[PDB]
Amino acid sequence: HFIHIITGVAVFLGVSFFILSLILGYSWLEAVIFLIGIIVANVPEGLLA
Amino acid sequence: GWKKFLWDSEKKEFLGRTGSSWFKIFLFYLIFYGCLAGIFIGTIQVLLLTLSDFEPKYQDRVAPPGLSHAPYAIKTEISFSISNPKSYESFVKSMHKLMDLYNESSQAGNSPFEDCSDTPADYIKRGDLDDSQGQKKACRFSRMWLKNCSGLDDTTYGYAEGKPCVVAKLNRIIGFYPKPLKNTTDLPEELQANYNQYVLPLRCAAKREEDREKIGSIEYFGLGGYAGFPLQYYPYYGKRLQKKYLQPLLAIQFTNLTQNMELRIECKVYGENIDYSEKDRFRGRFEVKIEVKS
Amino acid sequence: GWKKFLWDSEKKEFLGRTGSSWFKIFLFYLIFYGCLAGIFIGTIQVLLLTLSDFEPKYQDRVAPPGLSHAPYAIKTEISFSISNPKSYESFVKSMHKLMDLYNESSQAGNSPFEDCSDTPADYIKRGDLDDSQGQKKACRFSRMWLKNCSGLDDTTYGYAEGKPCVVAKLNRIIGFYPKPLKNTTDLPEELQANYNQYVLPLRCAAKREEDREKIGSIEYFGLGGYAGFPLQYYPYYGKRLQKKYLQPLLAIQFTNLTQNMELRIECKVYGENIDYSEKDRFRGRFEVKIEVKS
Amino acid sequence: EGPDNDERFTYDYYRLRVVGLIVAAVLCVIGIIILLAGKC
Amino acid sequence: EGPDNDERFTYDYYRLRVVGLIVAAVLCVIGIIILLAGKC
Amino acid sequence: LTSNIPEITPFLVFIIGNVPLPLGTVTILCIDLGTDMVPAISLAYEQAESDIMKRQPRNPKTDKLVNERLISMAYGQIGMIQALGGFFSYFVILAENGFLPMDLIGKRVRWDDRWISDVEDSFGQQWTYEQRKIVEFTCHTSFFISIVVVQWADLIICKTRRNSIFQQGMKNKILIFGLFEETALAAFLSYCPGTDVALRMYPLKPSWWFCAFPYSLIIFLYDEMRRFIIRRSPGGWVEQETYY
Amino acid sequence: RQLFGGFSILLWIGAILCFLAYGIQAATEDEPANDNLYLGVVLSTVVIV
Ligand SMILES: C=C(/C=C\C[C@@H](O)[C@@H](O)[C@H](O)C/C=C/C=C\[C@@H](O)C[C@@H]1O[C@H](C[C@@H](O)[C@H](O)C[C@H]2O[C@H]([C@H](O)[C@H](O)CC[C@H](O)/C=C/[C@H](C)[C@@H](O)C[C@]3(O)O[C@H](C[C@@H](O)CCCCCCC[C@@]45C[C@@H](C)C[C@@](C)(O4)[C@@H](C[C@@H](C)CCCCC[C@@H](O)[C@H](O)[C@H](O)[C@@H](O)[C@H](O)[C@H]4O[C@H](C[C@H](O)[C@H](O)/C(C)=C/[C@H](O)C[C@@H](C)[C@H](O)C(=O)N/C=C/C(=O)NCCCO)[C@H](O)[C@@H](O)[C@@H]4O)O5)[C@H](O)[C@@H](O)[C@H]3O)C[C@@H](O)[C@@H]2O)[C@@H](O)[C@H](O)[C@H]1O)CC[C@H](O)[C@@H](O)[C@H](O)[C@H](C)C[C@H]1O[C@H](/C=C\[C@@H](O)[C@H](O)C[C@@H]2C[C@@H]3C[C@H](O2)[C@@H](CC[C@H]2O[C@H](CN)C[C@H]2O)O3)[C@@H](O)[C@H](O)[C@H]1O
Ligand SMILES: CCCCCCCC/C=C\CCCCCCCC(=O)OC[C@H](COP(=O)(O)OCC[N+](C)(C)C)OC(=O)CCCCCCC/C=C\CCCCCCCC
Ligand SMILES: CCCCCCCC/C=C\CCCCCCCC(=O)OC[C@H](COP(=O)(O)OCC[N+](C)(C)C)OC(=O)CCCCCCC/C=C\CCCCCCCC
Ligand SMILES: CCCCCCCC/C=C\CCCCCCCC(=O)OC[C@H](COP(=O)(O)OCC[N+](C)(C)C)OC(=O)CCCCCCC/C=C\CCCCCCCC
Ligand SMILES: CCCCCCCC/C=C\CCCCCCCC(=O)OC[C@H](COP(=O)(O)OCC[N+](C)(C)C)OC(=O)CCCCCCC/C=C\CCCCCCCC
Ligand SMILES: CCCCCCCC/C=C\CCCCCCCC(=O)OC[C@H](COP(=O)(O)OCC[N+](C)(C)C)OC(=O)CCCCCCC/C=C\CCCCCCCC
Ligand SMILES: CCCCCCCC/C=C\CCCCCCCC(=O)OC[C@H](COP(=O)(O)OCC[N+](C)(C)C)OC(=O)CCCCCCC/C=C\CCCCCCCC
Ligand SMILES: CC(C)CCC[C@@H](C)[C@H]1CC[C@H]2[C@@H]3CC=C4C[C@@H](O)CC[C@]4(C)[C@H]3CC[C@]12C
Ligand SMILES: CC(C)CCC[C@@H](C)[C@H]1CC[C@H]2[C@@H]3CC=C4C[C@@H](O)CC[C@]4(C)[C@H]3CC[C@]12C
Ligand SMILES: CC(C)CCC[C@@H](C)[C@H]1CC[C@H]2[C@@H]3CC=C4C[C@@H](O)CC[C@]4(C)[C@H]3CC[C@]12C
Ligand SMILES: CC(C)CCC[C@@H](C)[C@H]1CC[C@H]2[C@@H]3CC=C4C[C@@H](O)CC[C@]4(C)[C@H]3CC[C@]12C
Ligand code: NA
Ligand code: NA
Repeated sequence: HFIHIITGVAVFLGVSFFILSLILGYSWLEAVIFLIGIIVANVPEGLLA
Repeated sequence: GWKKFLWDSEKKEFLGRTGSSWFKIFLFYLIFYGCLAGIFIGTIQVLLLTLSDFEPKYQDRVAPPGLSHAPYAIKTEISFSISNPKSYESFVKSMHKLMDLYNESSQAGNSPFEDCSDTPADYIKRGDLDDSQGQKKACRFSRMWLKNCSGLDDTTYGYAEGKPCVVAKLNRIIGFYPKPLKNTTDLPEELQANYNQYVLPLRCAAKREEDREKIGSIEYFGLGGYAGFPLQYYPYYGKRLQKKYLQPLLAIQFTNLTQNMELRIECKVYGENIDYSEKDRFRGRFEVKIEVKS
Repeated sequence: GWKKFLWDSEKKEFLGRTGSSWFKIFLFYLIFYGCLAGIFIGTIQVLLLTLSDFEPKYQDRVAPPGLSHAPYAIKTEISFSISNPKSYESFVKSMHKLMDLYNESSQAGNSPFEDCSDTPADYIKRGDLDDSQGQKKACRFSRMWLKNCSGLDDTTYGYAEGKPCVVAKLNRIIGFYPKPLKNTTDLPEELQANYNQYVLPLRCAAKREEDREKIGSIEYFGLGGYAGFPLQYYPYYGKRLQKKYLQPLLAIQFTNLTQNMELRIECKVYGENIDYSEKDRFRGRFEVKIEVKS
Repeated sequence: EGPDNDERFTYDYYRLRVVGLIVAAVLCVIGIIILLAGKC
Repeated sequence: EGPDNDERFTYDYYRLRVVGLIVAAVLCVIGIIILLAGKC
Repeated sequence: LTSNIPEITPFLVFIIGNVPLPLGTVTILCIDLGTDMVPAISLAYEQAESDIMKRQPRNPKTDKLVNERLISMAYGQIGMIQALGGFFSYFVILAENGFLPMDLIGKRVRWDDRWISDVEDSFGQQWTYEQRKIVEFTCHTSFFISIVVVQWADLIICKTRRNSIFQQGMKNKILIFGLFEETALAAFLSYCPGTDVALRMYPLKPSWWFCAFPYSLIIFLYDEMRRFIIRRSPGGWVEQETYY
Repeated sequence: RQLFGGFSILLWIGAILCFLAYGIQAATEDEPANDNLYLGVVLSTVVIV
């Protein structure tokens, strides 16, 4: 359950970091590279083990 | 010098500096002493936290308990004339101050005072040292129990005709259980008779072997007629958990006292967790100098 | 759920808590993040104090000095067509940006520029690293010294007819004294002729043995006509103590360059406190790929 | 905590004095060693 | 401070590495000793 | 969950504020594998506080493992502090090597360009490409160490949630093992002769190791008081808000 | 499921990409660098452990 919520929070922030990057002039590609990295860094790893 | 040091009008200086300087130094000292005050207050608050409200963290200094008395005698001497009434006033005012707290009017209603055995009994535990069951209940102690020294019949308490009383009291200690000596073959001479286990014995005597003869009849008044303190009034739970608590008292009448002569009377309590000290002359025992000069 | 979690009207809650709760939590976080910000700012101010304004505390990373160049070539390649003018524009714009700082109009008046020997000379010490004698004085460096690459005659600087120039420059280091190699029997082949002690030599060559033949006449332009840097422009006292300071420059014309072929040219400076690195290809030396395809 | 709660009124001052003396002796020794190192 | 002020551009990284390694080895040993004290 | 904040804040200031990258890929992998594996396992082995049986049972409906309070202590309060501690070691390394703080805002665009061998610092010196990359890497290593140093504190405060460590005691041997071993990993990787070429970590000078010390003591003292207030005032504001 | 699950998959990519970065280098540029080869050798060792 928890993991689910966090994932929701993470996906949101990813899209946001996307609009911020383009309002500041990054390359269309750099914004997706950032979305992928941020969502990977917000979801915790190991909890169930 | 005289004028230039007090006030010069070229550099605009008073006592030695100008305006902006006095303002900067005063402002600095105000801010500095404010940081100092705030830090001291914080380090003192953490200490007020650390401790508990129902129990002193260290109880090794007040142990075992002392033995105080009323009246309030300076240098442990009770000297008064049987004729001049303005001689024993300072004593009666004290005795009265002490007994004035055992008035029945104060001990009224069901709370927070409850009736206890009219005869000495055992300990009574009202729980732990918490706030769970609210204010605990303390046993009532009636004035009348003290027979001839109660201020109810002869307000003076005896000082009027050469027969004084001395209300002895045991120092209140939190969680202290009094333990009397057992009936085994080793026990002082005095204590053998009337060995009520539930009573802590108090017995007075003469400091010197000579004074024995000059001291008359020591008549002790107390709970149940015994010369001691009933174990049922223990233990003491502290002010916060037992407000309106009364400690037992023991009256001592020194009847048949020789006239015009200083008598040294030493009173002493007995018990297991009771120990005397050669330095503190009030730990467990006490000394009184009586001289009824008339 | 849907409604109760958003707004209920019995407990007066929004998103889960009531008003006084949101106010207490928000107030706590504001005060907390304020203490955090203040502490970080103080610990950073002590660091801004610790250091000196005229000298970096550590000078082991920028040593020895590098060797940069204009133009600004990406991947160290200078490729341009002699016909299409829109091919060498990115290069000329850079070359011009660099030379635009040596305009005589900027170096005007007595201050803070002073005239120095028209021929290479020795070091010049303008004192210690203090603020005692104010802003120091730096030697003037005229544009015209560079003969065929100055943008004053042929603005393009050569790229127009297959003869490019390369203005080399030594990285500015505070308190760095350049030390050239001595006349002893051990010295590279090239350096023997024109051993002006006061000049730091710069000499370009071909990376591979084959390319030698395909490279034509390397014509160096500099102070006094030598292929080096005059020692008189050292040492450098730093921006704070020597604003409006100009570093020497050396022009290199690669005349007679084979057409339609990539040529790897490696330039290298020589000296005692000069050392190269197999990892940093800009420490002391530099590489350029030139291909004048037409 | 029961009638026999005598521990609540006892303190091991003996061990405290022993440790305090060991420490005092050690600090003093360190002192002499530093003050005289070299005979000057 | 004169032409021969080369010291201002030198650092003894060798000694630093030696000391850092001695310390690392010591801390690691302390660790093993504590983790295994008793064979459990 | 606390180490998440220091690993993400660098990638944020880097993109927004345009400064040189404070934490990289190799260093981040070092943090996850070093301070989060063995210290975490040691916690399982912890003993019981002397309150375990002197406390009421739990209502599963009202009390959950992951509630809105855990994220309050980890992300919000403790995390932000480990982040500031690593940022100090970063600012210090650059200021000493010539790059000051005011001049750092915006140098990224120019910093990350292999071609500008002329990068000018505050004191006016001119830097090449690897000469400035070396200082940046000395910052990655310092950040790393500042993280292990702050972790020391986070781990100590994690042993108990209601009692102090002076009450609970340092009798856990595995947790100690973890403190000494991590410290060793950081000293080893920073000083070994060859990590430069392979992992990209550079030696740390001695005055730098101490930059994270003030932030490590503040975390410990804060949690200690945070607890004193709990023990004294049940059902208060602190227990409603920070007791996880 | 262990070495090839869901979070490790991304790391498996980092390793792939880096190796391709070294090949285009050694095949093209004379005297290349090696930060990519050791990056791959380090990443792979992490997924394995
Ligand atoms: C593995 C990963 C993947 C990759 C890894 C990667 O890194 C590496 O493996 C490398 O790959 C290695 C691989 C190597 C492979 C091979 C190599 O070996 C070999 C060598 O490679 C070399 C290359 C290499 O050297 C390279 O450099 C590598 C780097 O690559 C990336 C580069 O940057 C960049 O790509 C350079 C490449 C090039 O530039 C590409 C350009 C584009 C493709 C394209 O544009 C070019 C071109 O046009 O493409 C054409 C093809 C077209 O069909 C395509 C169609 C386009 C579609 C258009 C639609 C756009 C779009 C899309 C919509 C959705 C939205 C929308 C808004 O935009 C919408 C709007 C529409 C309407 C727009 C329409 C526009 C039209 C455009 C199109 O038409 C086309 O452009 C057009 O057709 C063109 O033809 C035409 O020319 C057009 O030109 C112009 C167009 C414009 O340009 C363009 O449009 C522009 C500008 C748009 C702008 O946005 C506009 C703005 C201004 C804006 O509008 C604006 O004004 N705003 C103004 C605002 C304003 O005023 N405000 C004022 C305010 C007033 O108040 C013109 O305008 C147009 O008109 C015109 O039409 O529609 C076509 O081909 C050509 O045309 C072509 O030219 C970057 C990297 O990838 C890589 O480094 C080669 O050079 C070499 O030759 C080769 O040998 C995952 C990543 C990791 O996960 C992540 O970590 C990641 O690594 C980090 C993020 C990295 C970052 O950090 C690094 C450092 C450390 C990191 O690693 C850390 O790790 C970070 C981490 C991350 C996280 C967080 C944290 O930190 C950590 C925490 C983790 C912890 O927590 C954990 C717990 N779980 C634990 C622990 O792990 O993890 C850094 O080092 C990184 O740098 C950094 O990034
Ligand atoms: C150049 C440097 C040279 C240094 C060489 C040092 C060599 C080592 C020598 C001594 C080391 C420590 C010795 C430990 C023994 C200490 C004796 C002790 O632990 O005694 C404790 C009892 C006290 O009674 P209590 O606690 O029950 O009382 C009741 C307490 N209440 C009132 C609070 C309830 O002792 C008693 O009863 C009986 C006491 C008998 C006499 C003890 C003598 C103590 C005085 C001096 C010796 C320490 C010298 C240290 C030198 C330092 C240099 C500045
Ligand atoms: C169970 C526990 C058992 C523990 C037992 C430990 C026994 C003691 C063993 C070692 C103690 C310390 C040994 C000291 C020698 C270290 C070697 C050294 O000082 O090398 C330094 C030089 C590096 O060159 P440079 O500084 O001039 O470069 C230029 C630097 N720049 C780029 C910044 C300008 O070395 C060189 O050149 C040549 C290097 C040759 C190879 C050196 C090997 C170093 C790698 C591992 C040995 C250390 C193991 C420690 C174990 C700790 C357990 C975690
Ligand atoms: C090279 C690196 C070195 C690192 C050094 C780190 C030093 C530590 C840093 C700060 C220490 C101060 C933190 C004080 C926080 C308050 C702690 C507190 O309030 O604890 C309360 C507890 C009382 O618990 P209780 O009665 O409920 O237990 C009942 C147990 N039952 C239930 C069995 C009866 O008290 C206790 O445990 C008694 C414990 C007393 C400990 C006092 C320590 C303070 C002394 C100096 C502090 C340093 C000051 C400035 C230093 C700058 C240094 C350069
Ligand atoms: C320059 C400034 C730096 C400031 C940086 C801040 C760093 C972090 C700040 C503070 C963290 C350290 C605090 C250490 C706390 C010591 C507390 C202590 O002493 O509480 C005494 C205990 C209690 O005893 P009890 O019998 O009454 O308990 C009865 C327990 N019941 C009731 C369950 C039976 O006694 C015991 O725990 C038994 C004895 C245990 C002795 C432990 C000694 C080791 C402590 C730390 C190890 C160092 C790790 C760092 C590694 C890096 C080194 C390079
Ligand atoms: C617990 C997990 C947490 C962390 C896990 C991290 C995972 C990483 C896994 C593997 C990383 C492997 C790194 C390989 C080490 C270097 C190998 C290498 O590629 O080196 C190349 C260099 C050559 O450089 P160059 O010629 O360009 O230098 C020119 C210098 N100029 C020009 C200034 C003079 O070689 C040299 O310098 C010679 C020096 C050789 C270095 C010897 C050190 C031995 C390395 C590892 C053994 C330690 C294991 C720990 C055992 C603990 C026992 C208790
Ligand atoms: C490099 C620096 C290293 C050292 C840094 C140290 C920083 C840590 C210092 C303090 C820790 C801050 C903890 C924050 C918690 C405060 C929260 C608070 O406000 O909680 C107040 C509670 C009230 O609870 P309640 O149930 O009545 O609320 C009923 C509420 N209703 C009515 C709404 C239901 O408690 C009360 O009011 C009474 C309790 C008040 C406790 C004050 C404790 C002050 C202790 C230390 C501060 C001094 C440090 C000095 C250092 C100088 C450094 C330069
Ligand atoms: C210059 C700086 C470091 C001084 C900071 C002083 C701090 C520690 C002082 C300033 C005002 C103080 C507070 C003033 C009033 C109260 C109310 C009391 O019922 C509990 C303590 C409490 C909450 C004090 C705690 C300590 C406190 C916050
Ligand atoms: C909660 C507590 C401990 C935070 C205290 C923060 C202190 C250290 C902060 C608060 C405001 C800060 C000051 C703000 C402005 C300036 C002016 C600048 O030109 C020098 C530093 C100086 C003088 C700062 C020094 C540090 C300072 C005094
Ligand atoms: C100033 C720095 C460098 C050293 C500080 C040393 C301090 C911490 C030392 C000096 C003297 C020491 C005390 C000496 C004697 C005793 C008595 C013993 O029964 C308990 C410890 C106690 C109370 C010591 C505690 C630590 C102590 C206070
Ligand atoms: C937390 C408490 C109990 C212990 C704190 C230990 C700290 C002070 C220790 C842990 C590791 C140590 C470092 C290990 C290695 C070196 C390299 C050497 O060339 C200078 C000293 C230096 C930089 C040490 C300084 C002290 C140090 C940082
Ligand atoms: Na992780
Ligand atoms: Na983590």
